[PDB]
Amino acid sequence: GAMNSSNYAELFNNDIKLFVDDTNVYRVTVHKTFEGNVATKAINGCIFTLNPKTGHLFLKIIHTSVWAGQKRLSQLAKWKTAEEVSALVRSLPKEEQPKQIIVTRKAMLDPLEVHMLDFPNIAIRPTELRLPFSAAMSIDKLSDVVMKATEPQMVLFNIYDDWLDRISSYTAFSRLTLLLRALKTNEESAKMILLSDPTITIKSYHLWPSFTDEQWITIESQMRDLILTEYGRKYNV
Amino acid sequence: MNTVPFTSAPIEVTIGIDQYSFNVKENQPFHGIKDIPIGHVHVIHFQHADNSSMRYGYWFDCRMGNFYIQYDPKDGLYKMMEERDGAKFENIVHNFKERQMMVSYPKIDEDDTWYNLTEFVQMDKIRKIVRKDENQFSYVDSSMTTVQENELSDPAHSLNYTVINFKSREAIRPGHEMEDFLDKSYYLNTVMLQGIFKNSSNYFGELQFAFLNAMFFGNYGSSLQWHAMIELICSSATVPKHMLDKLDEILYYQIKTLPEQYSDILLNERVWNICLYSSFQKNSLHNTEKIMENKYPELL
Repeated sequence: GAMNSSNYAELFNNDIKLFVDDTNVYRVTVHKTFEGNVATKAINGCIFTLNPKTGHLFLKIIHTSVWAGQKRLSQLAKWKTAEEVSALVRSLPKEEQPKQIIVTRKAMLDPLEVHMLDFPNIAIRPTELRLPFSAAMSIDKLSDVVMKATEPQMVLFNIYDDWLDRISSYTAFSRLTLLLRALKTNEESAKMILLSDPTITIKSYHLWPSFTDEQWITIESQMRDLILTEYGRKYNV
Repeated sequence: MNTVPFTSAPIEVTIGIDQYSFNVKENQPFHGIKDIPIGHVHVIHFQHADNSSMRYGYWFDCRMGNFYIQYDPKDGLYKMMEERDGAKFENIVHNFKERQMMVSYPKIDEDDTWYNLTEFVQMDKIRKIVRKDENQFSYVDSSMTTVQENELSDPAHSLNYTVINFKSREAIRPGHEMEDFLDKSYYLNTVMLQGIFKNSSNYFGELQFAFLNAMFFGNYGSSLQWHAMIELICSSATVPKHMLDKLDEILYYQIKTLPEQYSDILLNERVWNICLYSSFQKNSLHNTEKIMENKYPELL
């Protein structure tokens, strides 16, 4: 059924599964018109399809052109996600298609489910986790390719860089989500922490600095400290 | 006017005929129901005084033969049977009338209620949903499950209602995924009406029969079937105006007839708020809407 802290370590077993985060598919700015009415201007967006076990991310860039002359665009965004997720599965060889797709937002259940009718043995599941995938556009290199695109485009990444060479998927996925949680709650500080030291660099084929084991620990502790500070500020605790 | 005689009444039982019902005491001299209007389907049904569980009953139409009821002590229930000997039947019916042991189908003459609840219900269709073709009449009870309910065990005893499922291949044309799922007109009009039912009267007949089985036997899957057939229409942007008008009459008399105390299990909160207030057809059910608001405002 739904995914919560009870059945958490399932993410890392050997059943292929994908997460689908749709929060950044439809992205607008809100501005005032000459007549003083409000209007929206859409910018390029993306679907955040992620295999928590391997790091493989299927960044499906959504070009503003797809909204042209359409109504109820937020409702449509959900169906475009499910249409793109479905064509991604179909594009993959059978032994690579996922056995479960977990949507980060229950509103995706019905559009995915309908688009996956060709795949009755693929379980579409909601989650009760509060995952921070929306902060994915705080990753400079993912925001950069989204914003530069001039057409629909799929860009493949490993979101764990080379971490798995030294840590488990479990640990990778917790480092990922700590980082993204920190990027969500206070982007400016989070990014300060990651980059202060100019002597720790991002390999051209990587998303995050090439921290050593010892440096990741210091980073992880700073990120934790950031997130606990921001909570106290939010709630006056 | 037709007659359904009873051989005896060995056990205390509440007897229903259509929307009317009578208490009958153990081995009270009761020998049947007279003056039943020819021209419509009818359902005679039963609830034993000892076992308020399992309401059961038989759909029938008098034009199709001479039917009577006989208690069966091995099986413990009132069984409908057919007398093929015409003379021997009129002989029994005449003598019980002379002895006046039969209640009279108590129809007020202003009342179209039973006509309106059964307008499109035809016995030939009833016998395809309840397949048991050695009998002209059709047995249903509380616990019978439907074909859809069996998919998600004994098919001899199944209610073979038409399977409706909004998230199926049937209902969703490839490439119109979003369109067909927010606007079911395709499913309703081409797949179901033109495809399977052939015409709206057969659709409405199934819907009405599902409703009566829910109401007279609290058959849970029949209740699910009615709601499904209502939902499909209310969720279709494009419906023949004559269907919308007849539906509005149909539901009105169903809402009207329903026991006030059962509105908690027989009426699905979500389907009805969607039909009356969210769907394409929100503004098309003026009689149903008005009657639902004044009688069951709480459900809404």
